[PDB]
Amino acid sequence: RLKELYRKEIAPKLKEELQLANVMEVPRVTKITLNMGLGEAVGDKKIIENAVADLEKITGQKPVVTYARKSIAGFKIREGWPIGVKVTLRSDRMYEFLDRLLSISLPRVRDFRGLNAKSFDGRGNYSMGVKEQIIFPEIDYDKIDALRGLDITLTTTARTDDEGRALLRAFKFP
Amino acid sequence: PRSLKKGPFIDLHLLKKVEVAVEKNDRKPIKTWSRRSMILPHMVGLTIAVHNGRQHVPVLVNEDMVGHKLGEFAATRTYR
Amino acid sequence: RIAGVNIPDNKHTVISLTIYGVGRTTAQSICAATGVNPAAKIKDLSDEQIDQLRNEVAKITTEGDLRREINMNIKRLMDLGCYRGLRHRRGLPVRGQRTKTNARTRKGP
Amino acid sequence: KESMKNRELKRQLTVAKYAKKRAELKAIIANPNSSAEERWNAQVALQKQPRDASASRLRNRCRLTGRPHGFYRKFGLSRNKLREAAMRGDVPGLVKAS
RNA sequence: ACGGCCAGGGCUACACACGUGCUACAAUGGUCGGUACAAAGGGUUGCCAAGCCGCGAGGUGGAGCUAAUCCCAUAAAACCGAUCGUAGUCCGGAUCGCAGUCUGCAACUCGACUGCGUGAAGUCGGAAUCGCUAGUAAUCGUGAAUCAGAAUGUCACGGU
Repeated sequence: RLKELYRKEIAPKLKEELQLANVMEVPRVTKITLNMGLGEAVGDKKIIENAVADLEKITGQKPVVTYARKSIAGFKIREGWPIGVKVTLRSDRMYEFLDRLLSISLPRVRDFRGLNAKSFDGRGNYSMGVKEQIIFPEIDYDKIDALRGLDITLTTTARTDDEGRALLRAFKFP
Repeated sequence: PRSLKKGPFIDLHLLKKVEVAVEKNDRKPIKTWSRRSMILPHMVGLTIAVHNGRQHVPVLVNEDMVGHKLGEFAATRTYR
Repeated sequence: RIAGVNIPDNKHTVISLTIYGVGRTTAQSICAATGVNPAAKIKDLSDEQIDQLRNEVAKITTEGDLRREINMNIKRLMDLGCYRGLRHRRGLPVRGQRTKTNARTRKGP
Repeated sequence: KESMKNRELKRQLTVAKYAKKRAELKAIIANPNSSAEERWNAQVALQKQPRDASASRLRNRCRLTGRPHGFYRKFGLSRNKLREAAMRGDVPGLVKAS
């Protein structure tokens, strides 16, 4: 949401929580890629776009089908030409982006501990799991065996480590 | 069979260095002279070693155990 | 959603529930006093008499929720050094069946 | 063997050594008339009171030979007797018929 | 001293051929509590009612305590058996029954109780050979201890 929860709550308090001077050193969240691991069995050229048929219905956006750099003869074979998929959703779709997992659908499958304690790599940590390509609204039981992956961390979009922890969260969900 | 027709376990002679040893601190292993001998469901977290004749095994006991024998810490046939 | 998984037709209504594993003699009174007729199919009658035959899916265990705890209790047996995971590390019968070799349908590949 | 055929044969007077406490402690357990406080009183019975009071370790054999297999309910003797008893006439009524 | 014995546990990495030797070939089609209906002996430390318990558990009960008695005492592959009329699947559950007042001083991550929500490999037997000339090639079950009842390829009668 970009509402009562966002506009009148996350904005004014965050200046003096950190004893900052002026307004817009509030961060913002912009981007993370799919990076669905296409490079296995990549010489197919028909079901890389199964991850177009995976990504379109549940996230509402057309992918870029991104070619890499190398002819990396050790990791794979470069004949399976495009190995990247990336989409940017909107600030006017940040409403349903905050409201699609960790609001309604945080159990991707399960976590036996969601402790936000065991990663102090000082880039704004959290602890939550979303990696299955099945856990998303508007999906049937089985019309595609669309088993893929989706890789979510986050880094800093600001100066230091402390800038993101109350900013990454909006509700009281671990 | 082996249901809960036998609810509790009130065994007197398998006991007199177990129930008395609550007030005493846990610094020594309670050695056992059987492959059968069990103890209370309210003392949970003691150490009992599998008794057969040559050497002892690591025995790790947590809070969630209700069912059957001591035959899992060391096996029945331990793959020699 | 309708019986969890998409369902092939041209077969029986009580056996549409009695779909591999918990049922008929417990649902002996369910399909007989709800009023839902066993004598015809899940579609060709009124499509309204399934609404309580669909609510049984998400009350106890589900096709998705049986996958939830299919790894928790098996994790309780593998790294605790025990014997239910000593013939799970090997792959034998565990509950004391025909023991060592030449067993029909318990070991597999 | 000599220290085997005279140490488990003495179970006639040691398994039923007590023989009066062994029946006063093993019938009302099969009765549900015991109270909820009284799960323990009937369990001071027979074990540390020295534990030759159960009978899970006795076996039936022959007398003059001592063979446990071939023993039946109609004899105190075994399978290597029946061919050599009723022809010398040691068994009554064993007659061939059809 | 294998004349001492309360014995301080370390005999199945699946990595195969197989002495192979009931069971089906998905269609007589996929899941029950019903039919003219088994039913006696050993039975003075035993066999253990109609069960009140039951969908299916017949521990307190107890008709039978020396059995032309009975406890497993209920039953037989029949009529036309249902919706729909010919399937490697709506016969399919191998580690995740947890857990339920019965031997009774000995069920702290493992047992009957099959309730069927699940996790499959059963498609004319061909390379060649177990082997069938008459009551035969051939698919209805055992009750009882030295006096305590899970003794399975050769089962008291296979009514063909």
